[PDB]
Amino acid sequence: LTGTGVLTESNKKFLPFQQFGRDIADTTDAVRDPQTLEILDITPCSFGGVSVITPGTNTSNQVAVLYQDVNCTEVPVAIHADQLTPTWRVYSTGSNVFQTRAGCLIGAEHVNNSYECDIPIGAGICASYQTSIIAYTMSLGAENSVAYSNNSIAIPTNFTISVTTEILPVSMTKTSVDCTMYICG
Amino acid sequence: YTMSLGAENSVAYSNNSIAIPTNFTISVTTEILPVSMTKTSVDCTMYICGDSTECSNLLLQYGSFCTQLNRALTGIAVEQDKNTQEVFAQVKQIYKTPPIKDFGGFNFSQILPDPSKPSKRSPIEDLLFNKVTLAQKFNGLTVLPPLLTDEMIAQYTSALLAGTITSGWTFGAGPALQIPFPMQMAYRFNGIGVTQNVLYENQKLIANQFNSAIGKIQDSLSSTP
Amino acid sequence: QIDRLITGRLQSLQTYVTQQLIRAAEIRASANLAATKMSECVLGQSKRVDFCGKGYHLMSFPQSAPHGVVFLHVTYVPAQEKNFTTAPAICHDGKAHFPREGVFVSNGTHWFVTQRNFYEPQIITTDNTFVSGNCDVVIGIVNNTVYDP
Amino acid sequence: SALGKLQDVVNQNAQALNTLVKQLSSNFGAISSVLNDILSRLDPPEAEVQIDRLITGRLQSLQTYVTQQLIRAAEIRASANLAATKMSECVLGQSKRVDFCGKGYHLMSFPQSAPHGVVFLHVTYVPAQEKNFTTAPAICHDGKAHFPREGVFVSNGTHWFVTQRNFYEPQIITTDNTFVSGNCDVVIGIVNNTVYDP
Ligand SMILES: *[C@@H]1O[C@H](CO)[C@@H](O[C@@H]2O[C@H](CO)[C@@H](O[C@@H]3O[C@H](CO)[C@@H](O)[C@H](O)[C@@H]3O)[C@H](O)[C@H]2NC(C)=O)[C@H](O)[C@H]1NC(C)=O
Ligand SMILES: *[C@@H]1O[C@H](CO)[C@@H](O[C@@H]2O[C@H](CO)[C@@H](O)[C@H](O)[C@H]2NC(C)=O)[C@H](O)[C@H]1NC(C)=O
Ligand SMILES: *[C@@H]1O[C@H](CO)[C@@H](O[C@@H]2O[C@H](CO)[C@@H](O)[C@H](O)[C@H]2NC(C)=O)[C@H](O)[C@H]1NC(C)=O
Ligand SMILES: *[C@@H]1O[C@H](CO)[C@@H](O[C@@H]2O[C@H](CO)[C@@H](O)[C@H](O)[C@H]2NC(C)=O)[C@H](O)[C@H]1NC(C)=O
Ligand SMILES: *[C@@H]1O[C@H](CO)[C@@H](O[C@@H]2O[C@H](CO)[C@@H](O)[C@H](O)[C@H]2NC(C)=O)[C@H](O)[C@H]1NC(C)=O
Ligand SMILES: *[C@@H]1O[C@H](CO)[C@@H](O[C@@H]2O[C@H](CO)[C@@H](O)[C@H](O)[C@H]2NC(C)=O)[C@H](O)[C@H]1NC(C)=O
Ligand SMILES: *[C@@H]1O[C@H](CO)[C@@H](O[C@@H]2O[C@H](CO)[C@@H](O)[C@H](O)[C@H]2NC(C)=O)[C@H](O)[C@H]1NC(C)=O
Ligand SMILES: *[C@@H]1O[C@H](CO)[C@@H](O[C@@H]2O[C@H](CO)[C@@H](O)[C@H](O)[C@H]2NC(C)=O)[C@H](O)[C@H]1NC(C)=O
Ligand SMILES: *[C@@H]1O[C@H](CO)[C@@H](O)[C@H](O)[C@H]1NC(C)=O
Ligand SMILES: *[C@@H]1O[C@H](CO)[C@@H](O)[C@H](O)[C@H]1NC(C)=O
Ligand SMILES: *[C@@H]1O[C@H](CO)[C@@H](O)[C@H](O)[C@H]1NC(C)=O
Ligand SMILES: *[C@@H]1O[C@H](CO)[C@@H](O)[C@H](O)[C@H]1NC(C)=O
Ligand SMILES: *[C@@H]1O[C@H](CO)[C@@H](O)[C@H](O)[C@H]1NC(C)=O
Ligand SMILES: *[C@@H]1O[C@H](CO)[C@@H](O)[C@H](O)[C@H]1NC(C)=O
Ligand SMILES: *[C@@H]1O[C@H](CO)[C@@H](O)[C@H](O)[C@H]1NC(C)=O
Repeated sequence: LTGTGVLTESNKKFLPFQQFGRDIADTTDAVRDPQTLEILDITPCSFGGVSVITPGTNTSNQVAVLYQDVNCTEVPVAIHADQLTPTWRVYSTGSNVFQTRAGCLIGAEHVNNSYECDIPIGAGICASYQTSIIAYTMSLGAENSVAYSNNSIAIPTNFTISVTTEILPVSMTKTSVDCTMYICG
Repeated sequence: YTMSLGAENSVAYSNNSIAIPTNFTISVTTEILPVSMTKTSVDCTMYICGDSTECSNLLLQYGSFCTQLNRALTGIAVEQDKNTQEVFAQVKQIYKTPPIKDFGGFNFSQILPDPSKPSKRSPIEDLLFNKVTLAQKFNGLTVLPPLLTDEMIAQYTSALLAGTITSGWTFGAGPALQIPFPMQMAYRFNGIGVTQNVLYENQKLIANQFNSAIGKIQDSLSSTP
Repeated sequence: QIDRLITGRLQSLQTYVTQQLIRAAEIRASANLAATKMSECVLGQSKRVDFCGKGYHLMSFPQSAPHGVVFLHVTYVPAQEKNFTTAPAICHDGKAHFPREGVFVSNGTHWFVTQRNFYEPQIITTDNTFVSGNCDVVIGIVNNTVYDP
Repeated sequence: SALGKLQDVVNQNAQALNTLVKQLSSNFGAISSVLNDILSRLDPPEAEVQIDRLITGRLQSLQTYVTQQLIRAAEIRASANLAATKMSECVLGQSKRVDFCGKGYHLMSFPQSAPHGVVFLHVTYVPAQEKNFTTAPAICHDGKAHFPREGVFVSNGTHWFVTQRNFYEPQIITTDNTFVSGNCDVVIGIVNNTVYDP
């Protein structure tokens, strides 16, 4: 049997006559080496998507890069960084390297402060532009504590009148397609 | 057997007789609604062929099926965050409840957040998280994490609960204005056609009923599977 | 053989994606309903019958769950009913009297005015009653005295 | 980005049509995308195989397009039903459903038309400039308990008044903005004052 992956030490325990092992959905995930009688676990090689965080072209020209669900160490080997241009290579390593629940973030600096969410990254983490790209934990709003008491009430002495818009779509264009002319022509 | 629709009864209709209640009960009822599902993504190319360049080269001559499949999946993945943010993010601010919890006899311990335990979830919310139960994956399958963590959602529900306990319906229309709780309940009685004095003159009884009703829900949910 | 494999795998992907779209539409409908309930039953007191709870709605509280929400609806249910004799209007001095808000009831011998959702009888006066017309049009009018304070 | 909701529908429909048209340029396994070249450069009884390959590819593309269109039309129909309900219920009347017609207490609404949709302008009353007072649930006088008809009892430190609940406008406590029920023993929180008889 043939495949590609990462072989590691195992903790499970075959019976003296099995060779390999499957799981639900019938994917092989363990194996026994014919010359040592040792069980090895199989793990897929890392793969994922890459996304770009930008503050808008008209505002700035900087970017940050997110490699989703990857340990934030093998990014320069994940992408063939030594093959890319010297301008890609500055986004495969550097001083600003951050590990989030959503992946590996390159090009933005972590901050202990908290603001309103601007660009969603995930798992509570957002990013924005403050002149430099920053990444932070979003805040749900300003705190407040009403002065509750058992014989105290608050009553308004003035009012305002406000106007608010709301937009709803009701229809789309009526389109027709004659199959025979589309297929044969 | 043959289905039975229910019990019989005939109302004692007459042209000059009426029936009027002389007592009341206060009941608490649960309702459960789903709002989102897991954000799942599948990579068309890796699922079809899989690290095989011959198969991929063959696949190229089918056009743009994989691109639009991925687009559909992404479009339905962002809508889940939209759903959650529409249901829960309805408050401007984060209200807190006063440290001294004296609300005229009513007791909201089972629904308010427990400061002792680390998760900061209410006693009922913890039963509901325990009640519901279920490293890369092969073939280009991924699952994305939601934008709001469970802690943030609990923080929203806590804010809504404190706002309604402390201000009545005022916080949903403008600035939050404080009102004593026994008095807010009288305006809610007044809002269903029952005069105020009926609450004030039966306040300790009413409070008891309320408390008991809440105490029952934890069991109903836990025991019934 | 490669192409024969490709067609089948592509078809399976198509089926999966279509059914996911259907399910997502249904979940969106459910989430819209939940948002409407949060607006109208938690942030206010609702008047539309049976929308949230069974009975007359007083208030409601939210709680969060793994992938959804739970509403606790607090509501008022009438109980311990008794039955009385009633009349639409009362005649006095050749004038017909109607109750300002409530209903006329009789405990066999006397007549009182009560609110319609909780039994609390009172003395029929000129302060919980208004006058309209004479004593000849209404069907079922009865005779009694309307005390003047 | 104000009209993004209206613009996305147009963008999605146009993109779907472009994808459908672009799919007319794929082999799907045959020699060429053009029927004429398959016909001239080949023999009748064996050109049918390539023709069938093209037929299946194009038919499948059409199927996916139509299915997407049905799924999207369902959503547009739901949105149009909601818009019709809002027109009937916020414009032709005054609504009590909170947050249905704007944010605050609804007064009225006005419609405007947009290329494939509708815009509502909701007019709303928002309370403002709150002040805090001391309050009580009932007033004791002559050994009897008095409750307000349509307001609340407030105190500016020294004197007691009756006011409506949404706008500060104090008034003298009288026996015609007040009703009596029971004696001074059962209500907890009652206070002592005088109820002027007019
Ligand atoms: C309730 O709120 C309204 C505002 O929404 C108050 O009206 C505002 O009153 C102030 C002072 O009375 C006005 O400011 C001054 O107006 C004079 C006259 O033009 C001007 O010379 C000053 O430079 C200054 O702007 C303000 O214009 C006015 N607002 C409006 C829209 O007319 C109102 O007084 C409040 N009521 C109570 C009882 O507090
Ligand atoms: C396969 O052959 C090798 C050749 O000797 C075996 O290797 C030795 O195995 C013993 C245990 O049986 C160890 O103590 C030695 O240290 C091993 N030496 C070397 C050089 O490998 C091996 O055990 C054999 N395996 C099987 C399954 O027969
Ligand atoms: C209305 O119903 C309540 C019960 O819901 C009655 O209160 C009960 O009264 C009995 C006898 O006095 C006690 O044994 C119970 O403990 C009471 N229940 C509670 C919860 O306190 C009440 O008396 C009824 N009112 C009228 C006028 O009949
Ligand atoms: C509100 O209700 C809760 C639930 O009954 C009360 O908590 C109980 O308090 C008693 C007395 O301290 C304890 O013996 C119980 O073990 C508590 N139960 C739980 C589940 O914690 C609470 O005391 C009530 N609040 C007030 C102010 O009386
Ligand atoms: C109906 O209500 C009337 C009024 O409350 C009752 O009449 C009272 O009965 C008690 C019984 O001792 C007397 O002390 C009161 O003096 C009566 N009131 C008046 C105005 O005379 C009557 O008992 C009730 N029941 C019936 C069947 O009539
Ligand atoms: C209610 O009271 C009126 C007035 O007291 C009664 O009307 C009288 O009816 C008798 C019998 O028909 C006539 O002889 C009188 O002339 C009527 N009075 C007047 C002023 O016209 C009426 O009958 C009473 N209703 C009942 C049911 O007893
Ligand atoms: C609270 O309201 C009372 C009643 O209006 C105020 O008392 C009035 O004060 C003014 C100015 O001092 C006098 O001209 C009036 O004669 C007072 N009214 C009466 C009935 O005597 C009082 O000033 C308000 N404020 C406080 C802090 O009590
Ligand atoms: C409200 O006014 C009543 C009537 O003056 C007060 O009742 C008196 O209270 C004193 C103090 O204990 C007693 O000595 C009198 O016998 C009571 N009189 C009556 C007729 O009951 C009452 O205390 C006042 N309330 C407050 C909070 O001071
Ligand atoms: C660029 O455009 C965006 C929105 O189009 C705007 O918010 C931003 O302020 C603009 N930046 C500059 C430098 O004008
Ligand atoms: C990430 O890689 C580093 C480098 O060895 C390792 O120490 C760490 O445990 C890894 N963490 C995760 C979450 O993969
Ligand atoms: C931010 O928080 C971390 C975590 O404790 C701390 O090490 C650091 O000093 C804080 N301040 C800055 C500027 O990073
Ligand atoms: C209504 O009240 C009368 C009083 O005489 C009684 O006889 C009758 O049974 C009652 N109707 C019922 C309980 O349905
Ligand atoms: C009710 O019906 C009786 C006959 O059973 C009749 O005598 C009486 O007038 C009716 N009452 C009314 C108000 O019509
Ligand atoms: C309003 O609140 C302040 C502090 O919260 C308090 O000192 C003041 O007495 C309150 N006003 C009244 C009328 O009680
Ligand atoms: C409010 O609480 C205080 C104790 O802080 C108490 O003395 C007073 O009687 C309470 N008022 C009411 C109306 O319950």
